[PDB]
Amino acid sequence: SCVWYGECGIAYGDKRYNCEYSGPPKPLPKDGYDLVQELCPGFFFGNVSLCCDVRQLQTLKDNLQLPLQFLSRCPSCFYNLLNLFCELTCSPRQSQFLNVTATEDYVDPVTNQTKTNVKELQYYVGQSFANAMYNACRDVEAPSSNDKALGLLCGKDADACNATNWIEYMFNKDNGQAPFTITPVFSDFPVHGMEPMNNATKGCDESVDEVTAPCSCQDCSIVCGPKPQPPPPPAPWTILGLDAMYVIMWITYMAFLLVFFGAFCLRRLFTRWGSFCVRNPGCVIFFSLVFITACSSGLVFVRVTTNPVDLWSAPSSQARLEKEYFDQHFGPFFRTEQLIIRAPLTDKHIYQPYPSGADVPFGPPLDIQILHQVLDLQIAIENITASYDNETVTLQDICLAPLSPYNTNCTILSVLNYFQNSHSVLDHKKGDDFFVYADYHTHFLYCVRAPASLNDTSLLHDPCLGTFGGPVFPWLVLGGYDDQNYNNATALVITFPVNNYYNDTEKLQRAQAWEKEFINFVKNYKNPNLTISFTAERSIEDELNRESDSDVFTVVISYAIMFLYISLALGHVDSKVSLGIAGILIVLSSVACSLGVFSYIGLPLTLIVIEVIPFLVLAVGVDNIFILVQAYQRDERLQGETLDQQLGRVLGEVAPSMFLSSFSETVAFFLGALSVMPAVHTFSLFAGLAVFIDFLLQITCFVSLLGLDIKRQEKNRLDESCLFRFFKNSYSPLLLKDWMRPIVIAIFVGVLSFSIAVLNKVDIGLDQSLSMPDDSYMVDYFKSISQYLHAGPPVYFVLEEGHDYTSSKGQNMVCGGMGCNNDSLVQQIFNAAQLDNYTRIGFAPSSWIDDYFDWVKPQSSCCRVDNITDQFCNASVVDPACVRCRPLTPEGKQRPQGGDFMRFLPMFLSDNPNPKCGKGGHAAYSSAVNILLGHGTRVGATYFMTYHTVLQTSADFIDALKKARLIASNVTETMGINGSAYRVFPYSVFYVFYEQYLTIIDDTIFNLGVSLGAIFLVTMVLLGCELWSAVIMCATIAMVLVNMFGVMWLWGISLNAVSLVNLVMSCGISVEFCSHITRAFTVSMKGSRVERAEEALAHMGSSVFSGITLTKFGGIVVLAFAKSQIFQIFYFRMYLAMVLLGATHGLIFLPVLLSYIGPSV
Ligand SMILES: CC[C@H](C)n1ncn(-c2ccc(N3CCN(c4ccc(OC[C@H]5CO[C@](Cn6cncn6)(c6ccc(Cl)cc6Cl)O5)cc4)CC3)c(Br)c2)c1=O
Ligand SMILES: *[C@@H]1O[C@H](CO)[C@@H](O[C@@H]2O[C@H](CO)[C@@H](O)[C@H](O[C@H]3O[C@H](CO)[C@@H](O)[C@H](O)[C@@H]3O)[C@H]2NC(C)=O)[C@H](O)[C@H]1NC(C)=O
Ligand SMILES: *[C@@H]1O[C@H](CO)[C@@H](O[C@@H]2O[C@H](CO)[C@@H](O)[C@H](O)[C@H]2NC(C)=O)[C@H](O)[C@H]1NC(C)=O
Ligand SMILES: *[C@@H]1O[C@H](CO)[C@@H](O)[C@H](O)[C@H]1NC(C)=O
Ligand SMILES: *[C@@H]1O[C@H](CO)[C@@H](O)[C@H](O)[C@H]1NC(C)=O
Ligand SMILES: *[C@@H]1O[C@H](CO)[C@@H](O)[C@H](O)[C@H]1NC(C)=O
Ligand SMILES: *[C@@H]1O[C@H](CO)[C@@H](O)[C@H](O)[C@H]1NC(C)=O
Ligand SMILES: *[C@@H]1O[C@H](CO)[C@@H](O)[C@H](O)[C@H]1NC(C)=O
Ligand SMILES: *[C@@H]1O[C@H](CO)[C@@H](O)[C@H](O)[C@H]1NC(C)=O
Ligand SMILES: *[C@@H]1O[C@H](CO)[C@@H](O)[C@H](O)[C@H]1NC(C)=O
Ligand SMILES: *[C@@H]1O[C@H](CO)[C@@H](O)[C@H](O)[C@H]1NC(C)=O
Repeated sequence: SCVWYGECGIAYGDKRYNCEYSGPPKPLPKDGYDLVQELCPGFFFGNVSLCCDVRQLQTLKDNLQLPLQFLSRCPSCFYNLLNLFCELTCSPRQSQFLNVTATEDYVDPVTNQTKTNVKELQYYVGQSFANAMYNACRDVEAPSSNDKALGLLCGKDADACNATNWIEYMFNKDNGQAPFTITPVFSDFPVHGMEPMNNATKGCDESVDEVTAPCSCQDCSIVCGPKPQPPPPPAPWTILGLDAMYVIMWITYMAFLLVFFGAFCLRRLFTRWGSFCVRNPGCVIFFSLVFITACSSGLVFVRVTTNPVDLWSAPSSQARLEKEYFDQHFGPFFRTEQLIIRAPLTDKHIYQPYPSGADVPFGPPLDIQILHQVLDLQIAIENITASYDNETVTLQDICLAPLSPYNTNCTILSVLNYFQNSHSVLDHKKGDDFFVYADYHTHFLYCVRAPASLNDTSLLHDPCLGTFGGPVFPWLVLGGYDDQNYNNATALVITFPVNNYYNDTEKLQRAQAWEKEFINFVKNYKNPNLTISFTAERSIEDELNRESDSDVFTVVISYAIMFLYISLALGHVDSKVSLGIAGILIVLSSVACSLGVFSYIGLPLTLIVIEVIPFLVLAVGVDNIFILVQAYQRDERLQGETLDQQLGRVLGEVAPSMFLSSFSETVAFFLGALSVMPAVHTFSLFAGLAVFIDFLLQITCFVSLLGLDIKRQEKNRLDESCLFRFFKNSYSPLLLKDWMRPIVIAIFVGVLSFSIAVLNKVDIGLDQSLSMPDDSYMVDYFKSISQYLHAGPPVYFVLEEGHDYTSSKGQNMVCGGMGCNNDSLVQQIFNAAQLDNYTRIGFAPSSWIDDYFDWVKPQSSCCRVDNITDQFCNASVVDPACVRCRPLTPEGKQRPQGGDFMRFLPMFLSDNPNPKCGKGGHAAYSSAVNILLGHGTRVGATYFMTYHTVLQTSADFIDALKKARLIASNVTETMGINGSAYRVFPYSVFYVFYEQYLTIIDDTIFNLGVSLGAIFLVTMVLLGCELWSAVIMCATIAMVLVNMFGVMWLWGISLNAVSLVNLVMSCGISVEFCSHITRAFTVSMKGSRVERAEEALAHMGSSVFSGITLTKFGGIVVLAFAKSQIFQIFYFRMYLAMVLLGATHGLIFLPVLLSYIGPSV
């Protein structure tokens, strides 16, 4: 039996009384079921006769509105007090825990029948129920603050208000919700024929249903595990120099015993060529120019060069295989247009809130006297137009709108997009001139805790959601905050996203035409308030083509010195001048011809090779000239033979040595063109063919016109073993004495023992910020970005077509929370989020599959399907005769299983954010999931957008890649797929530019090793016999490039593809200093090997040393007027540490080994 019923007259305003009626319960109306099912679901079962009507519940839901405004966070905490009020409104047990003390009469103006108001009663309640409620609801965090939600509802300090006094305060009429006081009796036992309410409860740790998730420990920190820390650092410093400083000690012992050991076919085939070349040098010169000019006229047909940024991965590589999934499926990745704002002039600020005292410091840049000027600049940038094809272009035609056909507010991720980018909304001062209750400070403080919630709970009714319909995040907007709270902000971030659409080409430069005006405006700007830095994602590329056009003058003068040196260095007033200039025209045309061939073939000429190859072909091609003509000058003419037979003899002498040096490295490059890195793949083709066609040109063109020079010097008019043989005959023998031969082997094995030591500390990855001019705005940006932001580039985890999404497991593989499996996708993203320094992934996954379930949840009151045609009624329409989507049934409260799931899905995808509902799907998930029509319906690819931490250096990017791929493959195998039909590969903007660095250490051990293996093989073909003649070459070519790895560390040079092409250069140029001494050693008619080497030194070695000084003096001219930094950091020190380290181990070290293990016939 119940105590009262109905609604008696007014106490004051809207607050009414109840009417006394101590009889049987009343069968509820049919239309009242929709309220009682939502409010008191623990009563609607079996018989429906309770002691309430619809009007009590109608006013009662209005009475407890503010508890729903505060206690919407944890549903279980609200559920406990909801159980209390249900029992107070219409329990059938009201005769058991209620005793009415005061009763008043009442007169009705309408019906005139004398009724009875309910004045005052006693509520017998369980004490343990209050304790359970308090223990479950003590730690509920209030919105826009770090205090308790009870504090606003206790009417006092939150820490001192107990369960008991708070329930008294809730029952009190002073607060302004309850009509009159309800006197409680806090007991746990039957006292004098009463049965107090001890109805069952559930604490905030425990859920009431499956769909109701356990209240996450931001508001109930009773039972959640601590922030875990499984970074185990592995152990370095094991093999430092234990096998370096104690391996050379055996060298200083084996080489020390020698200190104590004292105690006792082709000439016939080149002479015959050289004969014909000298007999008729009229036609053979004509057959050179025609063949060149024919093969060097195809360049003008193509001459194409590739300068996008993505030229650093092969189009069949895995990176671009992943990237080219985004042309058909869900479009491109959007560019950014970042613009960082900060103010050093403005000082700190302190805010003091009104009702409670919890002062909060605001940083410099977010004060109103700055924010007006920030908004001025903000609105000024959207008033920027450019011209394409002589038509105007504005921002709205290029920037994306996440929901486009409804409205076309362009997207801006400014902080002022919390304030909807307006002036009048800023200064909503609520209150009198004396004090202010609510301002932009508290609104800003509320709008950072929940960026999706439209209607703010403050005095204001300002939407927090962005102007473009999408939630502006606190991640992408603020900078230099102390990692949790955003009130200490010191840098504003402005972002203008814009489309790409790769399959189109006519509307990309359309956008770049705007972006140049964007830069042109932001550069030409003056402001004493604040300092700015900016970045367009075209401007990462523009600075390369700006900076690269600043070292044309430095280097043409570098080649001029090499052009002048060839004149001076031939002879001993009748020196060889003209043929030096002719010899330049050979190599300068040879390299042009080699580019002209492959131009017609169709391979694009990169910016790497264009300056690297004219060093190579010159530095190799001229060393043919310096050896040949000096070998001619060191020969004397015989008694009975003319110049023809002389040149044939000396050609047959020298040329078979030279043929090896040409044909070895040439073939070494074309058998080192099998790597797939497209900077080194495109180099070796040119590097091989240029020197190939060069060597085929000196044998044709150069030697034929030497006779003309001898004819010219026979006439003794213009257009003797004296120069170095005096020097080398004095310099040579002191090396090969017993006095110095242990020293120069001990030092130059010591440097190998030094170079083998620090190979562990070989530096990997190019630094991004060491490729810019120092005076640029970009270097200022790369200083800023590493200093302020906490959320770098986004990453997408794309799951391909093939997965179910209908059956339970279909959900459970991608499911997240609400009583679900702990090995799912978004769960594993969420587990890796806290371990940001371990695995470089910043923050929450923010998926659609969980939000969709909240949208299709029966208590949403969001979606309404039409009664007759199944058309989607809008959430903000009057709703006259269209019905709920999911029938409000306990079996129906679960997530959908059949095709109704995918039947309801497109209506979610076509929903704008309405105030009565949540955000919907079409705001931020319109491009998220692909729909496919056929076999009913089907769903395509899904991606879960999350953000990486701030990344600054080369180590960070590759560290992010490895662990992103680890996470993907970890969940792939755990997900339990049949075959390799679909993966969960990650994607970002930069996973093409840093895939090659993942496998740089593998392919170089292939590439240089195979090139080195080519030097082993072809010399066996060229030298015929003598294995030990080729092994000693292979050893010295190995030992020079390990010292090249040594000098990488010694200066601090990275191991990028830009350095790898100039590293494989060493394999091609070091053989030049090795063959011309080895052939000279293997054929020499002396018995004893000691004096045999001096022949090889004095006859060939001097002319080799004469051919290093041009590149030696071509080095000094680079640094003497060095302008750029990228050219100075790789392409200076590599050449210097290649010439001065190759020539050292070539013509000083090697003869000493030839005096030790010198073979003979
Ligand atoms: C976040 C990732 C981000 C996207 N990212 N990461 C790495 N990179 C990147 C991309 C490309 C590059 N490159 C690599 C090669 N760079 C380079 C550096 C020096 C370098 O020598 C300077 C050369 C040359 O020609 C000239 C001038 N010229 C004249 N006509 C055409 N050009 C030149 C000079 C002498 C002679 Cl005889 C002939 C020439 Cl053609 O000056 C030539 C090229 C040029 C720049 C770099 Br470094 C980094 C990025 O963009
Ligand atoms: C970063 O933001 C936090 C937000 O809490 C700042 O902490 C607050 O610092 C200011 C200055 O002290 C105050 O608002 C407040 O400190 C006050 O707390 C005591 C409590 O009894 C009070 O008596 C004093 O008036 C004192 O000023 C801090 N707030 C809290 C909740 O602790 C923090 O200082 C900011 N960081 C920096 C570097 O400024
Ligand atoms: C985004 O679009 C909404 C409308 O869908 C804009 O709201 C109104 O815009 C008009 C100007 O078109 C202005 O009077 C106000 O800004 C809004 N009206 C009212 C009554 O307040 C909104 O301005 C758009 N956002 C931006 C940044 O332009
Ligand atoms: C900026 O807006 C003002 C007012 O609408 C207008 O006079 C001016 O022409 C605009 N600027 C440009 C570059 O179009
Ligand atoms: C360019 O556009 C302007 C105005 O839109 C017009 O007057 C002019 O004739 C155009 N010029 C050309 C070459 O199309
Ligand atoms: C926000 O909620 C309050 C609660 O009373 C209401 O007055 C106001 O109209 C709501 N705002 C909007 C924009 O509907
Ligand atoms: C910012 O500069 C403007 C220039 O008109 C000036 O009016 C304003 O006082 C400056 N701000 C501050 C905080 O001094
Ligand atoms: C997931 O939960 C089950 C049941 O509690 C447990 O056996 C399993 O170890 C959990 N998974 C992981 C990865 O710990
Ligand atoms: C992890 O990195 C963050 C940078 O966002 C830093 O604040 C924090 O100190 C790091 N964690 C540890 C344990 O050092
Ligand atoms: C809601 O639906 C009605 C149906 O006529 C439509 O007029 C209105 O534009 C819709 N609102 C939104 C925000 O899509
Ligand atoms: C919905 O349709 C059914 C049958 O088509 C009908 O009985 C019912 O009255 C309709 N509901 C409304 C609100 O018109």
